[PDB]
Amino acid sequence: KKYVCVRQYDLTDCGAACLSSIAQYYGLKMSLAKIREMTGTDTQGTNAYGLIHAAKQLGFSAKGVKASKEDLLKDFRLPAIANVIVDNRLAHFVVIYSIKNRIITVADPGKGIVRYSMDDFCSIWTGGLVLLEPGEAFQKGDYTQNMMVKFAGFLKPLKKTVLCIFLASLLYTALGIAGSFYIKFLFDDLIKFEKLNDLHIISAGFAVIFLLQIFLNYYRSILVTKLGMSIDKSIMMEYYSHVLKLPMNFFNSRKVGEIISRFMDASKIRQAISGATLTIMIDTIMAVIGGILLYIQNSSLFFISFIIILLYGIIVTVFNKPIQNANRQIMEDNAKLTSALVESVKGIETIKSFGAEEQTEKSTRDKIETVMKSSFKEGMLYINLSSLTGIVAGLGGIVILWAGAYNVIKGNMSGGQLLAFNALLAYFLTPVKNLIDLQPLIQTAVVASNRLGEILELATEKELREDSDDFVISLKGDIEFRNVDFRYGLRKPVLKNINLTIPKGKTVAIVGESGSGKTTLAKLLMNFYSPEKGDILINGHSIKNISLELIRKKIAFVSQDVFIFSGTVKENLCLGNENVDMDEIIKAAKMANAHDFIEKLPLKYDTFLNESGANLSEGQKQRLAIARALLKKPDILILDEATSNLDSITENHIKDAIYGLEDDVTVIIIAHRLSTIVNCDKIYLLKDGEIVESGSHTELIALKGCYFKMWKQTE
Amino acid sequence: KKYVCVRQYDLTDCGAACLSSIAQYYGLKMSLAKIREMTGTDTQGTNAYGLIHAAKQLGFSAKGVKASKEDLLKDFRLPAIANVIVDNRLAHFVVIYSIKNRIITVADPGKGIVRYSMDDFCSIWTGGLVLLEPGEAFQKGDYTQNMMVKFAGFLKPLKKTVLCIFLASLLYTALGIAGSFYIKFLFDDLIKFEKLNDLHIISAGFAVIFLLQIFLNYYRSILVTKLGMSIDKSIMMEYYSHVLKLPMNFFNSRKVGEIISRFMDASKIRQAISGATLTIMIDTIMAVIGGILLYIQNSSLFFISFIIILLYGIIVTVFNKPIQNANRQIMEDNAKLTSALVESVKGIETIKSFGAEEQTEKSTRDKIETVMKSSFKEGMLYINLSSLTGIVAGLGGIVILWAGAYNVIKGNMSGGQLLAFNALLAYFLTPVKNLIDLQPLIQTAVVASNRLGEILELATEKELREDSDDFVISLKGDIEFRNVDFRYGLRKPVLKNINLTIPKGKTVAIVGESGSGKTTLAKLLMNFYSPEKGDILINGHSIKNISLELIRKKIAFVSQDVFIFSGTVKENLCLGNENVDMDEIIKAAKMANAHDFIEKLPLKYDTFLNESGANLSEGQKQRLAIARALLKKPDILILDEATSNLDSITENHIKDAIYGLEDDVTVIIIAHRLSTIVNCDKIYLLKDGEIVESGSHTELIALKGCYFKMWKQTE
Amino acid sequence: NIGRELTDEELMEMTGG
Amino acid sequence: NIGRELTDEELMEMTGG
Ligand SMILES: CCCCCCCC/C=C/CCCCCCCC(=O)O[C@@H](COC(=O)CCCCCCCCCCCCCCC)COP(=O)([O-])OCC[N+](C)(C)C
Ligand SMILES: CCCCCCCCCCCCCCCC(=O)OCCCOP(=O)(O)OCC[N+](C)(C)C
Ligand SMILES: Nc1ncnc2c1ncn2[C@@H]1O[C@H](COP(=O)(O)OP(=O)(O)O)[C@@H](O)[C@H]1O
Ligand SMILES: Nc1ncnc2c1ncn2[C@@H]1O[C@H](COP(=O)(O)OP(=O)(O)O)[C@@H](O)[C@H]1O
Ligand SMILES: [Mg+2]
Ligand SMILES: [Mg+2]
Repeated sequence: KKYVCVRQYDLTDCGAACLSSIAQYYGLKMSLAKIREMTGTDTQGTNAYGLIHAAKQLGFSAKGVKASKEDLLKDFRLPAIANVIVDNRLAHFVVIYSIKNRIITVADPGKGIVRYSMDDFCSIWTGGLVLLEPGEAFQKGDYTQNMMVKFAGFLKPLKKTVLCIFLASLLYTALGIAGSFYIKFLFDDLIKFEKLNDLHIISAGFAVIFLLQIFLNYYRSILVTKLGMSIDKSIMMEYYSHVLKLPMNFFNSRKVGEIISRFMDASKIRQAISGATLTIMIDTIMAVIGGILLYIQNSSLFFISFIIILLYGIIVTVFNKPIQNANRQIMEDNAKLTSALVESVKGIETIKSFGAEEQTEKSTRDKIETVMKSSFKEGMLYINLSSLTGIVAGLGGIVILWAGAYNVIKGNMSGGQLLAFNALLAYFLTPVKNLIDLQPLIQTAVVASNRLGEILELATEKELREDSDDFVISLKGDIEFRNVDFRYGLRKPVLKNINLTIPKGKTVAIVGESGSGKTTLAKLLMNFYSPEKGDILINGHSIKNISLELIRKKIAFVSQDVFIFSGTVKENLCLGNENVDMDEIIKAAKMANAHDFIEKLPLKYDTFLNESGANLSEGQKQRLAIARALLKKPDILILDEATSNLDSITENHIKDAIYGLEDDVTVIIIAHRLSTIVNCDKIYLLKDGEIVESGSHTELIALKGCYFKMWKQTE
Repeated sequence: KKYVCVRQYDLTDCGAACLSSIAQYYGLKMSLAKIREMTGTDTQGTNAYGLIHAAKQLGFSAKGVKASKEDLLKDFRLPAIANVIVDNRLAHFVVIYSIKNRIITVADPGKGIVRYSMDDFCSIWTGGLVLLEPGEAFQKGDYTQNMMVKFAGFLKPLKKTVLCIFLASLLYTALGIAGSFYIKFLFDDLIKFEKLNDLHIISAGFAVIFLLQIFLNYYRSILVTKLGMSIDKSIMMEYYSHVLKLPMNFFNSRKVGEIISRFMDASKIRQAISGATLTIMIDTIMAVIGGILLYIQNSSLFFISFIIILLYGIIVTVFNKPIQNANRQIMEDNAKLTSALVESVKGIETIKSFGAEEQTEKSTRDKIETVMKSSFKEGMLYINLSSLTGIVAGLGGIVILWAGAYNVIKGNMSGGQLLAFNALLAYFLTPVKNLIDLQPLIQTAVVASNRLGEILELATEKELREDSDDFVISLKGDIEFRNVDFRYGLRKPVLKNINLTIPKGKTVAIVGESGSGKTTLAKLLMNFYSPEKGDILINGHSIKNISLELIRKKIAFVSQDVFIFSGTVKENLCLGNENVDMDEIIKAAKMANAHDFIEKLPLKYDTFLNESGANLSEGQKQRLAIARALLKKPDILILDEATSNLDSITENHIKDAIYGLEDDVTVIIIAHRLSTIVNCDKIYLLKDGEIVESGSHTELIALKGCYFKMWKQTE
Repeated sequence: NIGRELTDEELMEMTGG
Repeated sequence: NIGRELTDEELMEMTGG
């Protein structure tokens, strides 16, 4: 078959792109976002294990192997995925499509289909190799939707506005074509016969025609601008409204820039949903009319103009791909340069301390040299294209004048007819030029449409939920963790056999080393992600059977990396609750040591916090998040190291406030320092993805084990 | 005098811009960066105390008062700085220039000289007011440099390239002017008299002329591209090399974006250093020759064309300012929208937990609507400008054809002469059009030149150093802190009266609460910043009397927030050390628990760390920083909370490696947890910018005080 | 004159970011 | 059938970021 090279949409889906390329080669085409989900792609890329798992899930019979140079000489199944080390810095995945004699053909998702010498490839190729092969169940499919047709459905509500633009454009074209004959009327009839009154009348008429043309252009431009803005708003709002409902495995498997950069894809789609269709509809008819009139004037000059436009189209089509390749290379070089500059400015402390101001300048100079070289290559491409186009256009114009003069001499036409032909050349050549120039626009728009609309196919969190029992209205009760496994994407498991029981209304504590997996437990309790095996039970009933809206309402979370949104203090403290009085916000502020703190701030509970509360320190944001947590009025309250960044008095006040919490409210505290929590009802110590000891402080100390050793070596 | 409004270069220098505006109004002009550094402007803006201090430094007599609504009616010193709350969200400084009849005129550095109804102003005006007045010593000055000449001095090495472009442009213009008579030769001579061989010969000659013109354009374009790239490289390298030498008060008083955004100012400067001067030199002569030739053809038609270009210039000049105002508003709205999107994506967990996916969507929709409104305003401005320009151009062309036909009828000229005039209209109108269109580019270039070149005037780290004594080559000795005060700019002081002595080579411990100021002393020992009062002495000799080089190699630092550069492990571990063998790196990797960690990494100490070592966790990077500091081979080594993120085994290994350190080297350990460091030779407990008691743990526990209370409460 | 003079602490509290 | 059949640890160590 053809060598399918699925270009990567992002910087980290090279493995997903390679797997998609293999699947499309073998006849299966699906969304790249879906495959990126199956491969377990994270913000740090994809490993071979994820590729193997996704291929087996897709019906392939995959395996991994390490190979040497002699293995390439041996024969095996050609379409395999291989590791490369670009610039001996960055690992990457490519697809080896064929191994010809001492040359290698690889689809690299970042570049395209390229050829490498065997020695150079073996130099840049790591021994890792993934072999893919269709299995028993590999039903070929086309599980994708034409995203251009889907996004063209936003023109249906605005059909009246598109109709007015089309009529205005037709009238504009007709008026311009009619007005292009002024030069013919001047020389053939007025100047030759010395008609003055007719000259004045005809000139006034053509001026009126031009004024009408200008008014039509003004109206059409207004309508086109409105149409484009409406389509842009619709696309961006749909994308954002869908993104806000996606599960948490979507957000932590993607960088912030990756999610945000889809907003420019909306403009890129709109540029073809509105611009391209309108351009096609108007310019096809305009070019047909212009060509018919040009042939009416003279056949030979029309053929010359057709040859001119054919040459222009040939040149532009030939120069299409190199220009876009150069632009992509420039973009990558600029990204590298700006990353280096940001790293150097951010880490100026270390540079100054180690006297590295000289080698840093050299590295930045080298990167700027690379950027300048890429810019010069692209500029040379543009200069060559412009020179060829100018040669074609100018020589064609001179040839048209020459042939027209010959025809006038021979009596085949008149001078005024030749001048009118020169005038109508605009209305014939500009439409065809625009139709040719739509080619780069459509490809970019299609890429952007795929990028933006592959996300809109992803199932939201509320759609993936099971049947929800409506009789469950309270989360107050025991919290049981059965045999529960977990892993972030397709990495090494974080939790292995987390089995525990939380009595209702009892303060409970979880302690452990950094990166042990306590925050993972806390997020599992809140339907953020789901356990691989087992279930989480609250008052007998399973979590999955509890309504998602309810459980997120009756569970409060105080993470370590608290986020303060740009808004007033009253708005930050009441994030989802839109019907709250003022006294209970005051009360919740008192128990979190924030009431006096915020009162000392200017104004009242109305101060907008600039740049995500940058003026507040870490402790102030900790207090605000805790206050919001109580304000939520939960049945379960999880405090993940909320007292680590606070001072002694504030920590003591928070501890005595949460300990003496009214109602049978379950409290869970995740701590790294053991001395911070000693009077807790029960303490859970998990070391290697499993609780190894459970009991009170008097019980855990008495029983020799990991807890006793940790207490002795930390206190 | 004229009301001076100095537009702010950054987003936080509004107070500095207001002070500069007052100074310029009163006759003193200087760089905005200098005033920004005397005002103590930071990443959070400027306070009134900074403005008062800087004004008194400049020679003013400043005073900060709070006034009521009635005090505006009472006559005071009109040029005063006032606080406003823009959008009721953000604080801002503006300049009140006169008290008029219920109308207030204010220079806002972000907008311009605007007028407000007294009701609107008093609604947004906060009680804050700053009064400025020259003192006894306010000698007016102009301590600023013309930054356009400074960056135009980069054209001196490339005088040959500029000269070749001028000659190529002259020949291109001459060939085009000569070729614009083909249509005159056709109609007047060849077509009229039916000359065929002469037709072919003349047409071939004009085709050859056009080909020569194309070749000249190709060569000139290559030269212009090369010149622009060279100037870009020169300016960017100059700026970056100077920035890397500036002191630390520059780096932490600015955001990374503020420092990096000056790199586009280099391109903005180049667009006028190369583009504008070459355009002026070529187009002035080309327009002069074209106008002379047009007047040769016919006076009346030349006058009509002059009127056309005059009207076009008038329209463009009129529409200049509103377009740039709309563009600035669009940029502000887009910045707000993208900041909101980034904040919403980053803090998705909180939004999902609190069920705020509905109001977040509404807020983003409102911001998108605001952006769409700004875009429509700018599009309407551009549409009106294009309509007016098209009216002028088309009616001018029609009027020129009309008057030319009238003149041909009257016998003042021929049809070929009229067509030649229409052809030369390009070579007359395009130069003047380009000269008029240079206006937006030159203003932007001037602003960018000021922004970039005001930093190149700042004194570097070395230039501010006192003369170095060459007799000191060893930093080994006692470290004495005299009565040392410190403050980050013009904020509340951090250190007050810390007098202490560190013996020669003895391990020393500093403990305290967060925000106490320990890292401040750690940086003051390294000549990052300087004490406000007192001195820091090493072996009797003052630090300021020792070469800045010897401080940075003989003192090693391990900050709490370690920074990793994108490079190999060997490169990271040896930042400034250009000559180190492998065995020293190996040994340094031993005591920092790095050999075991990096051995399990792929390959060896050659792995490139992607995105500032994002692969490695916090502890691994901290161990890498420990290894680098040990490899530095220092006489003084500072560990600012380095072991906080480490585990028990790693902490123990670090402790027994540091305690058993060879050579007479001093070790300083800055910690928050007292139990981490108890066996130190001496411990210093500083709470409020000063030490309250110093001694060993056996001595601090016995003496009741702050340390005993902290030990009892934490343990 | 013309207003109530702020002290140093009130001056630094008058943030103008 | 071309090389050593890597194990799970080496598979996850086969980073392709
Ligand atoms: C509103 C803007 C400014 C207007 C203020 C002032 C305007 C007034 C003028 C302005 C410029 C003057 C140039 C020509 C006039 C010279 C003197 C003259 O009248 O005699 C010439 C008239 O020849 C003509 O017929 C030209 C007609 C005048 C131009 C028409 C409008 C002006 C420009 C519009 C631009 C539109 C672009 C913008 C569209 C929106 C010579 O004619 P002749 O044939 O040699 O004489 C007989 C010869 N014989 C003896 C052999 C028989
Ligand atoms: C990168 C490449 C750049 C090349 C740029 C060239 C521009 C291309 C356009 C020229 C192609 C036209 C060449 C043909 C010339 C020609 O052929 O000129 C037509 C006029 C001849 O007259 P004719 O058509 O026969 O009319 C009838 C006459 N009669 C004998 C019946 C009386
Ligand atoms: N967003 C994430 N993506 C991938 N892996 C993660 C993510 N967050 C945590 N992990 C991994 O899960 C493990 C559990 O860490 P965590 O529970 O966050 O530590 P702590 O319990 O101290 O908060 C860590 O070893 C970490 O490598
Ligand atoms: N980069 C900075 N710019 C302005 N002020 C700072 C900066 N860093 C610290 N400060 C101020 O100086 C004080 C000293 O804090 P610091 O010494 O960093 O805390 P710690 O002693 O816990 O390391 C803090 O109260 C803080 O407000
Ligand atoms: Mg945690
Ligand atoms: Mg610190």
